[PDB]
Amino acid sequence: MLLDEGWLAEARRVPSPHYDCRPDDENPSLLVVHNISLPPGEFGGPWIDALFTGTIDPNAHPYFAGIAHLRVSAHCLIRRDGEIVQYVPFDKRAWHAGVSSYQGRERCNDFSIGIELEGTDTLAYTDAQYQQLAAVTNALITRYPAIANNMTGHCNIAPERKTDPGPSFDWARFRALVTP
Ligand SMILES: [Zn+2]
Repeated sequence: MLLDEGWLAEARRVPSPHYDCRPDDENPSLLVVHNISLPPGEFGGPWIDALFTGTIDPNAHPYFAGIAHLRVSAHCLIRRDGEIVQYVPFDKRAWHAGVSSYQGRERCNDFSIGIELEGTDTLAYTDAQYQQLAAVTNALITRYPAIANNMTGHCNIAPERKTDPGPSFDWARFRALVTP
């Protein structure tokens, strides 16, 4: 599917304040796969959208207090039913990696795009999510050729800090649907 001025043509647009420029206005070359669930283990709620736009209610759930002090964001979320939500245009810097490193290069926010799958490290992701993530990645690949050769997990760039997307993420099934 197509890209429209840095946005997904087939995604809900949820413009977050949480973003800034990529240095040198560099084109992103890496894809970083994440997972997220709020509160942990639960799906469907409004909390992901809120955390990413800086408006989560610290008090809504015991878990949220901690993350309110956070200022994070991703480019896209793909929900359990496959719904795609976008928060940042791809040309811009979302705040999804944190302290990280790929192939010698730190600060992966700089040169990566970050896509989250609603889910956990130990729960299976859905058929919709596999199809949708593939769609999106094929899109990016058309735009940024280099991403074909650079696709990783948050756990792979922040080892012993992050575990997402976990053993649950079937890299076999995912590559298969990519660069068709
Ligand atoms: Zn992550």
